[PDB]
Amino acid sequence: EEECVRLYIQWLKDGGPSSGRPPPC
Repeated sequence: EEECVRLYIQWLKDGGPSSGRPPPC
């Protein structure tokens, strides 16, 4: 159950490890 990933992939959608933030999940 990818709960964190959902909040994560959002980070990913932003740019992930190149978005400004570090990952949530």
